[PDB]
Amino acid sequence: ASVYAWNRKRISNCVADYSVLYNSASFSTFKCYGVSPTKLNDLCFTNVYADSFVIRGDEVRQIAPGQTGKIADYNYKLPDDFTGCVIAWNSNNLDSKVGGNYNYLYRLFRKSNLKPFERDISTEIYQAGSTPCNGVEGFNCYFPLQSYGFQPTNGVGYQPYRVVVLSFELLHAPATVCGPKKSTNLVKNKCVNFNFNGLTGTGVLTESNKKFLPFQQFGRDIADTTDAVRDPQTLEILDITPCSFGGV
Amino acid sequence: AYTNSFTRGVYYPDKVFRSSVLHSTQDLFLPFFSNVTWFHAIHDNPVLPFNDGVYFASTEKSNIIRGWIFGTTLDSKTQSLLIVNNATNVVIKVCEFQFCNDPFLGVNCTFEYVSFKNLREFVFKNIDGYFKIYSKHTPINLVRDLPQGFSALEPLVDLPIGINITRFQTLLALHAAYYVGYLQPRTFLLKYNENGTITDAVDCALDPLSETKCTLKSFTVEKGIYQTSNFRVQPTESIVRFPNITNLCPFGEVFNATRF
Amino acid sequence: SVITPGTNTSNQVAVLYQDVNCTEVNVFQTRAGCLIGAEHVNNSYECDIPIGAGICASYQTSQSIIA
Amino acid sequence: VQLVESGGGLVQAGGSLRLSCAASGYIFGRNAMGWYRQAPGKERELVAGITRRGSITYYADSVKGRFTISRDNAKNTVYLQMNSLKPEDTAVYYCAADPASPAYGDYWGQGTQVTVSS
Amino acid sequence: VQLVESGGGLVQAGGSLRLSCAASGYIFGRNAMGWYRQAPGKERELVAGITRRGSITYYADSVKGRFTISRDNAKNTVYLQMNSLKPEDTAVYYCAADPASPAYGDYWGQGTQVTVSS
Ligand SMILES: *[C@@H]1O[C@H](CO)[C@@H](O[C@@H]2O[C@H](CO)[C@@H](O)[C@H](O)[C@H]2NC(C)=O)[C@H](O)[C@H]1NC(C)=O
Ligand SMILES: *[C@@H]1O[C@H](CO)[C@@H](O[C@@H]2O[C@H](CO)[C@@H](O)[C@H](O)[C@H]2NC(C)=O)[C@H](O)[C@H]1NC(C)=O
Ligand SMILES: *[C@@H]1O[C@H](CO)[C@@H](O)[C@H](O)[C@H]1NC(C)=O
Ligand SMILES: *[C@@H]1O[C@H](CO)[C@@H](O)[C@H](O)[C@H]1NC(C)=O
Ligand SMILES: *[C@@H]1O[C@H](CO)[C@@H](O)[C@H](O)[C@H]1NC(C)=O
Ligand SMILES: *[C@@H]1O[C@H](CO)[C@@H](O)[C@H](O)[C@H]1NC(C)=O
Ligand SMILES: *[C@@H]1O[C@H](CO)[C@@H](O)[C@H](O)[C@H]1NC(C)=O
Ligand SMILES: *[C@@H]1O[C@H](CO)[C@@H](O)[C@H](O)[C@H]1NC(C)=O
Ligand SMILES: *[C@@H]1O[C@H](CO)[C@@H](O)[C@H](O)[C@H]1NC(C)=O
Repeated sequence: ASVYAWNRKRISNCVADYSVLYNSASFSTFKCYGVSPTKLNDLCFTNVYADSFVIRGDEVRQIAPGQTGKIADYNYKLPDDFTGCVIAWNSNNLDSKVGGNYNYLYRLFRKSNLKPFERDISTEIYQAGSTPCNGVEGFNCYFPLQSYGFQPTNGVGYQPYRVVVLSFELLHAPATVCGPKKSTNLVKNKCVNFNFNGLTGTGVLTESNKKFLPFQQFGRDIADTTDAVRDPQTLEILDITPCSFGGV
Repeated sequence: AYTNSFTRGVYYPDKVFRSSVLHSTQDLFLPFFSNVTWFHAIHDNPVLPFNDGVYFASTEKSNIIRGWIFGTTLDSKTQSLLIVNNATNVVIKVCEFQFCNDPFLGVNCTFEYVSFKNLREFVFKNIDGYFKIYSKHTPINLVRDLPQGFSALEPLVDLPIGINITRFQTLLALHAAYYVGYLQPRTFLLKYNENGTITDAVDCALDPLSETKCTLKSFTVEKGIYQTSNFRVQPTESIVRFPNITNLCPFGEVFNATRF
Repeated sequence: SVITPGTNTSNQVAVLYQDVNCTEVNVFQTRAGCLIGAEHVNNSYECDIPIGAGICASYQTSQSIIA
Repeated sequence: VQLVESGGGLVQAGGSLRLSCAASGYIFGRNAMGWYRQAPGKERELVAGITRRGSITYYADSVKGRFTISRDNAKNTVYLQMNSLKPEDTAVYYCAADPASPAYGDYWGQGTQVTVSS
Repeated sequence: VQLVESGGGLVQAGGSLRLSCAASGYIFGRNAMGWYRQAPGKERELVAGITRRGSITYYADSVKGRFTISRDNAKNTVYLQMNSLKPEDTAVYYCAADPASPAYGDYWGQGTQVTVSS
C-alpha cells in the first residue's frame, strides 16, 4: 500500500516464528521497541497486528514512537508507548521503475495531525488561503497527495523501502498467538519453573478444588497475584503454591 | 415512556477468577438508579445513538426481537455490523450493507462469523476495535415494568472487527418491549462470593453513603464520621489584563534585513 | 465528611463541609463547617458522634439525624 | 532540489522566450509545478502553474495576456512560453513545486536570468 | 554499492554473451564475488562465483555445462562468459559479493538485462 492508505492485517491462532525474520539478512533494519528482538520467540501475545506500506528511504526513521515529520504526522503514526517491531528493506528492483513509479502516494499536507493508527484516505482539496477552492486547484488550492515517482537511479535516500510494522498487543486475555515452543508434561507436587500459555512463575502446582466460570483463564488472590491457572491442553484448574522458604 | 434501572447492567469486567473479595474497578457501567427509555414493539423501530456503549434489555413471550444493526451512517458507503438470530444459529456480518429505513424480518464485506417469561439483558461496548458483548438470560413473571434484583452479565463474545459505531437500530420480526440505557465511566465496588460470582455492587458516585462504602471497602458501615472527599470551589470566569501596548514588535527589521 | 448511624439502623446520612460557608456549597452553619441534612435542635444531650467545636450528632425520634 | 533550469538569456522586448526545466520523479510527481520569478529588490512570486492531474493551469494577473505554461510527462519536464516580453519581465526565473517550501524539503535551484531590453 | 555492470543485450539462443563488471577495492577485496540473476516472477539466485584466494570457481547446476566465471585483478574486474544461451537464461544479471547482503552493507546495482530469443 501507499503510505497514506496503509494496510492492516490481524494475526491470530498461530505459531509465530520470529527467528525467521530476525535472522534474515535481507532486512536493512529491524528495530524493536519495548521488547528485545531476540526474545520474541519466547513470548505470547493476545494478537499481532501487521501494518504495511511503501516509503522513501530518508523517512524510514520516522516510523518510530515519538517521531514527527510528514509521515509521522500525516500518513502513519505510532503512539509514544508503542510496543512492537519496525522491519524494513530496499525495493529498488521491485517498486522503482524507469520514468518513475508514481503509483505510491503520500500525504504532504492536512488540516491537522493524525492520532496513532489513524488512516486518512480523503481526496478533499486542501485550502491554503482565504478563497474557497470548491474542488479546483489553482492559486492557494492544492491536492494533498503527492506521488513518489521512484526511479532505479535515485540515490539511496530516494529509493523505495517496504515497511512492515508488527504491533504487539499484551493483555490478561488468553494468548491467541505464541512462539515455536514445545510443551512438556505437567507435573504436580514439585517445585518447578513454569509457563502456562505465556504466564510464568516458580512454584508448586496442585489440583484445585475451586470452580472457574467457563470463560475465566486464571485467578488471583487478595494481593492480586496469581492464585491459580487453567491448563491450556487439559482444561483443569491448578493452584499455585509458593515454594517453601524461611530464615535459618 | 421511561423507567428506573433498579441496579442492573453489572457484568464481569475481565476474565480473572476472584473469590470471597471486594474488588474496586473503573469501567463503563449503567449508573445505578438512572432511568432508561422504554420502547414498545406493539402499535416501533427508531434509530438510537450508541454513545459510549449500550445497555439493552428486553422482555418476551414470543421472541419477536431477532437482532440489531450497529454503524454510523448506515448508507451502504461504510462498514455496518449486522447481528441476526435465525433458524438454529446466529449470523454476524460486517459489510457495506444497504439498509431499509425500517428493516424487519417478516414472520465487498470485511468480517463474518457464525456462532412475560423471558428476560434478556445485553451490554455492547467498543474497545480497541472490539465489539464486546455481555449477556444474561433469566426467567421473569413481570409485564408492566423492568424487573428488580441483582444479576451480573457474563461475556458472550468478543468480536475483532475494527468498526466505528455511533448509532444503532433493532430488528424485529413482523406479523414485545425493550429498554435502552447508556453506560458511563465510573467506579464500582464489586462483591465476589466464594464461587467467584458477583452477587452485589456499590455505585461509588450514587450518593454520600455509597461514597463512604467505597472509601472503606465495605458493604457495611459503622456508626461515626468518615472523610470521603474534597470540596473545591471552581472558577467560573477568567480575567486577562495587559497594559495599553498597541505597538507591534519590530521583528521584520531584524528578520527581513538587507544585510546581516 | 459523612456523618452516619451505622447501616444496621439507617441509610440516612448528613454531610459536613469542613472549611466552607453554607452560601458557598435543613442546613446548619457551625464553626466546624457547613452541616447539611442534620436537624439542629437547642436541647442538650450526651455526645454520640462528635463533629467539633462543642457540637455532636445522633440518630433519634420519625427517626432522623440531629445536631 | 533535484531540478535543472534552462532557456534564459537576453531578448529585446516583443517576440518570445522559451523556458524549460527537468525534474526527477520525486518532484515531477508533486501535485503541481510552476515557475517563479524574482526581480532585483523584489520578493519571489509565482508566475504560472500547471497541475499534475487534469493539466489545470493558472496564471498571475500580470502575465495572463501573454504567458503559457505546459508540461510533458514523457520526459518529466515543465515549460513556460513567454510571449510579448516587456522590460518589466526581467527577473531570475525558477522551477519549483506550486506549494514550494523548505517545510516540505524543497530547495531553490540556480534559476535562470531572463533580461528584456527596450 | 560501488559496482558497475555491463555487457547485457538481446541475443538469439546459441552462440554466447560476455558480461562484465568493475568494482572498487572495497568490494573487489571481498572473499569472493559472483553473478546473480533475477528472472521476472522469480527470486534472485546465484549463478556463478569465483573466490579471491585460489581463484576457486563454482557454478549453479543449471549452468554447469555452459557458463565460465573468471576475474582479473589487474583492473579490479569480474567476468562471466555465458555460452550456449537458451531462452531460459533470460534474466537481469547482477554483480555482487558471494556473501551478498544488506547485513554487510551491500546494495544491488542496476544489473543488466540479458534476453535470449528462439
Ligand atoms: C465515525 O463516523 C462518524 C460519521 O458518522 C464520524 O463523525 C464526523 O467526525 C468529524 C470530525 O472528525 C466531524 O467534522 C463530522 O461532522 C462528524 N460527522 C457526523 C455525521 O457526526 C466520527 O468521527 C467517526 N469516528 C471514528 C473514531 O472514526
Ligand atoms: C518578512 O516578509 C514576508 C513577506 O513580505 C512576510 O510574510 C507574509 O507574506 C505573505 C505573502 O506570501 C503576505 O500576505 C503577509 O501579509 C506577510 N506577513 C506579514 C506580517 O507582513 C513576513 O511576515 C516578514 N517577516 C517578519 C518577521 O515580519
Ligand atoms: C490437545 O491435544 C491432546 C492430544 O491429542 C488432547 O488429548 C487434548 O484434549 C487437546 N486439548 C485441546 C484443548 O484441544
Ligand atoms: C428520566 O428521564 C427523564 C425524561 O424526560 C429525564 O428528565 C430525567 O432526568 C431522567 N432521570 C434519571 C435519573 O435518569
Ligand atoms: C468495493 O470498494 C470500492 C472502492 O475501493 C467501491 O468502488 C465498490 O463500489 C465497493 N463494492 C461494493 C459491492 O460496495
Ligand atoms: C457455591 O457452590 C456450591 C456447590 O459446589 C453450593 O453449595 C454453594 O451454595 C455455592 N455458593 C454460593 C454463594 O452460591
Ligand atoms: C443487624 O440487624 C440484624 C437483623 O437483620 C440483627 O440480627 C443484628 O443483631 C443487628 N446487628 C447490630 C449490631 O445491631
Ligand atoms: C458566610 O457569609 C456571611 C455573609 O453573607 C458571613 O456573615 C458569615 O460569617 C460567613 N460564614 C462563614 C463560615 O464563612
Ligand atoms: C428551642 O427552645 C424553645 C423553648 O425555649 C422551644 O419552643 C423550641 O421548640 C426549641 N427548638 C428547637 C429546634 O429545639
